[PDB]
Amino acid sequence: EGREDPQLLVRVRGGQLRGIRLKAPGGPVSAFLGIPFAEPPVGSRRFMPPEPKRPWSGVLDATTFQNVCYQYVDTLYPGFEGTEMWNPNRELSEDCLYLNVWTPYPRPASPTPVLIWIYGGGFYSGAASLDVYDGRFLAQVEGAVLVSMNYRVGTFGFLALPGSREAPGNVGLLDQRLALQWVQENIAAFGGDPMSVTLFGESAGAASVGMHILSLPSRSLFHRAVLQSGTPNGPWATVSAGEARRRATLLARLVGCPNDTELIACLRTRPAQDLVDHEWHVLPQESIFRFSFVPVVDGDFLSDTPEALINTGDFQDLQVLVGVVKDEGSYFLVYGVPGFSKDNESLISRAQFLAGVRIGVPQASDLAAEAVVLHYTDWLHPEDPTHLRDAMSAVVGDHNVVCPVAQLAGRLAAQGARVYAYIFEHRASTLTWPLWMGVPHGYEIEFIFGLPLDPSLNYTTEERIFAQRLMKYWTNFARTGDPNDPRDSKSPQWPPYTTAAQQYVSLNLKPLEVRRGLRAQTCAFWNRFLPKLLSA
Amino acid sequence: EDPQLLVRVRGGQLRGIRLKAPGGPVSAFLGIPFAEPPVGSRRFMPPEPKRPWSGVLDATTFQNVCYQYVDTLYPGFEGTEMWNPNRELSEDCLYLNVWTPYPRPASPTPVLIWIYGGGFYSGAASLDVYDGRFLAQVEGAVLVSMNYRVGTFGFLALPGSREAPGNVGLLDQRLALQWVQENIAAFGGDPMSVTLFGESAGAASVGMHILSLPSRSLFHRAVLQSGTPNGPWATVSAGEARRRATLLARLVGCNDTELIACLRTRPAQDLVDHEWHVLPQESIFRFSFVPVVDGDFLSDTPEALINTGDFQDLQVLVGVVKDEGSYFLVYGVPGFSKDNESLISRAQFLAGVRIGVPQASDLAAEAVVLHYTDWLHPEDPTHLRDAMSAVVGDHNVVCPVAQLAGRLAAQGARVYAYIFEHRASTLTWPLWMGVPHGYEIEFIFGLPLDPSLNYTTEERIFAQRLMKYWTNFARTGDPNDPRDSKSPQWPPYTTAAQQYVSLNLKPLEVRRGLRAQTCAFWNRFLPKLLSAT
Ligand SMILES: *[C@@H]1O[C@H](CO)[C@@H](O)[C@H](O)[C@H]1NC(C)=O
Ligand SMILES: *[C@@H]1O[C@H](CO)[C@@H](O)[C@H](O)[C@H]1NC(C)=O
Repeated sequence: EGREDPQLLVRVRGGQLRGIRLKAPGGPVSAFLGIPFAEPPVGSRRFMPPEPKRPWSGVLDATTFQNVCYQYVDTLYPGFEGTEMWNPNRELSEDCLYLNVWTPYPRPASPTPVLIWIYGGGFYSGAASLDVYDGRFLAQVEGAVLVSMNYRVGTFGFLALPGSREAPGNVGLLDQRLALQWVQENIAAFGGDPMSVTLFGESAGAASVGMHILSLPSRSLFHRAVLQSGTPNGPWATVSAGEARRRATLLARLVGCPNDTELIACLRTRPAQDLVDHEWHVLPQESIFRFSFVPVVDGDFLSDTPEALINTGDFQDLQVLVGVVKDEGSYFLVYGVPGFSKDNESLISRAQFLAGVRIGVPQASDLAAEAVVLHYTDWLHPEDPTHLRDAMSAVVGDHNVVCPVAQLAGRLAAQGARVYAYIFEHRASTLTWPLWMGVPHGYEIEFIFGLPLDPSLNYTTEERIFAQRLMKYWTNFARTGDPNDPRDSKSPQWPPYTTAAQQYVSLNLKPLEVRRGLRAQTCAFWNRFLPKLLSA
Repeated sequence: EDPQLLVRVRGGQLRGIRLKAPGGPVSAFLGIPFAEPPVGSRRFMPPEPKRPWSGVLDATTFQNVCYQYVDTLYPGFEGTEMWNPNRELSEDCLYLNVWTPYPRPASPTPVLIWIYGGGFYSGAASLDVYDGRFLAQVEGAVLVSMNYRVGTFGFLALPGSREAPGNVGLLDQRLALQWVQENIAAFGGDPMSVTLFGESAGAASVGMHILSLPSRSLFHRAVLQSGTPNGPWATVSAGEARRRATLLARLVGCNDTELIACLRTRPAQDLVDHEWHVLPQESIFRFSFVPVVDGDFLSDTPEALINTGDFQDLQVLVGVVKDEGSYFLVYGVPGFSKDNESLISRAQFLAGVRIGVPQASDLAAEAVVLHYTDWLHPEDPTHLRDAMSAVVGDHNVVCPVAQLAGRLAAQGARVYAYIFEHRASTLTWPLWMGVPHGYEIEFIFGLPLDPSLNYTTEERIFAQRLMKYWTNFARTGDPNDPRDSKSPQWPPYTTAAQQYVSLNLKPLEVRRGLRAQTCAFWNRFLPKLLSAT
């Protein structure tokens, strides 16, 4: 060293780092990108729990995003911004366990609350390096220290032969936990406060955050949690040991690998792409919003089902922010339900609605399905194509996200957690998905990370103010366990969600509005009746 | 003597009586026999036509009420007593009543025929709320009402037997309708324009006549107030009728011929003493002896008949009151009383549902509770009380009515539908009951026009409007006035638009969908559920 920027040089447990000075609209920030936090999970380590990164020598360059974890790449709409913004933006590799850090420039004087982002992508995809996850705005405007980590996805992350030593399951979550430990040990070197760590994540990332809440070894590695449109409970976030063993065994067959040791050994000789090419082929039914390789109820990371754990856990010491977007279901319809397309209005028939329900509620017997159809039919207009379209969207959204969220918020509150709840209702003026899809899941993220503050992205002035509000809510919550601004009582307040009053707020361009009951009547159907109905 | 009061019918001559109506006199012919007394060995048997009589038969007075259970829950309370027999009880009760304007109509006048309710176990055509003088004087209508056998005397059935074939109470009704065809012209009535209207069990009877071919040549239009032939209480199967009858016989000390012989030796009150004891479950809004699917009067179940019937050239007026269910809760459901607010616990709500839906499995009862619970206020006493009322009224009346309305409309009938929402200022039931079942009748019969009954001026005006709808419907099959050119019009109920109107003090308001989401639950989902169990 000698001529370099002295303010970009930092040591962590494994060695010296060189970061980069990024420009944000309001000033510079410090970024440390591609920090390895584990031994590369390759070769004989595929499917294995991660091991801490062995110290390196010299100054590791941390100025560029590293490899993204090997994964399926979406090709439904080739060249379309709405899909490609989620696609991997670095080389695919099994050597992918790296994390990223953004901090104020210069680094903060006093220790600073830390935000840790966990991406979604259905546990089969995702990357911490995507543009929508750019931590530079939160770091500059709110002074936050922001960490995001890559974690293994798909088979590499979640293929399990439960009980085995060579593929114990949930290693993708163990990747996440290793990164949380990394933060505890090392974040102070960046000016971050290890005694104030908030997890936040969207979709499968949100479910992941929920896993960490429910798994005892993770509990001492964070203090607060934000869950955006996802939950550890619900029909897609976990599988039984039995089902995971079935899926892993089937996948092995599909790639030529017919004792768990011998089988896993043969899978470890397969090229990564061969696994990805067959991953989607092991699902039990024709479905949407179901993923082949996800966290497994192993009796270890997860001592029991998330449902049982949220129903009996003690959460007196927890502060949780949760919420949903207005149209959780619309996105998935074009990926599997006949009649739906992003290029037309997707007006479907009654027949297509019934068929859609069987695909969107794949575990339902004929009776349960009919119950769903009867509940969601508008009997004043049972054949109106526009209603059926919107009803299909509501079915998929309610079943997979809104009602699992409503359940989680309710159980957490009842058991001593401080819960704050929202529904996000603003549609980005820059959205490229059609208008009928409303506010699809994933499209609040860019507002929470403050992308509209970047002039070049052509958001509205109103959207830039809105984005600032949201960043202020999230970082206030990070700091205090309370999204409300202390030095501001004039603005309307965000009350805690309680079982008695079930209050939550609308997040849009208009000031905070307090509402009661998260789809209360409908979620009673999904969360109380349907389980009893499927028991017959 | 007054020649306006002297009439010759096929059986001989009658003397009626001139009655005072607020706006003028009417001719009343009360207590006209239309059958041989169904006594002794005629008990449980089909009625026979009345034999000719000599001289002038005095028809200036109401005849006896059919032998029936008499309610004693609230002794001396108007809200219950107003439904109790106001004449002596007798198995000798097959008489009918006729009101005409005074003088007798110059031209043949549409006839309205009232069939009372009473759960098929009670009722009488002589009740003050069924007084026909108002419709006769004001709308110039000819009004007929008959007594028909109720309880065991009218509906005890051993299916396939000669001496208790079932449904004889409905045959009583049919004989009266036949009598009207043969005789009503002598009163200035038009036999080619006969409208049946009835309430609750009466409405369900009207419905039966719609579904029974021999009845169809005896009327042209129908009004069904808060009752239907379909639904869970109006009919029993042949197997269940047989069961209840043999249980009753065992309870009073008795092959079919001998069984029914011994029953016929039993004093009337002995049968009534036990009739409420043959029900298969602890229930409310369920009745021991009701019409039976005999494969004769009813060739098949009402549902099967409404599903396949052809109903063109039929016009129907159907409706419900705002709170069909509130009445019955005080008769069975714990926690409910007319003497307090009846604010129930959640546990009491679950208990009430098993009573109010006695046929429901555990799963089905759970579905009902989950559907009617207000999950924003799941434990609020006021909500649970009002939900209990709703469960009972929806299950037994509102959703059966919606099903009938939809089936008739789909299969060619002209249907008009209403909900009645005005609560009488004179009502003596507590406020929480709202507008209970039965309390639209006084308005339709035009009782508020009687100054001494202390109704309000607005209620008088209202009564007049209802009398117009009903008689316009009798005249034409369409409740709308052909002369009035002022909106809003009462549109026909259809399966597509599902339009109905609200009957209250405000002008007609058109609404779409009769509790359509909730009735889909009852009419479409539950039967798949109780089936799979
Ligand atoms: C929309 O387009 C898709 C394929 O392009 C098609 O399957 C679907 O039927 C269309 N829907 C409508 C309402 O046109
Ligand atoms: C923003 O709008 C300008 C209009 O001149 C256009 O040139 C630019 O490409 C747009 N950028 C984005 C990211 O949409």
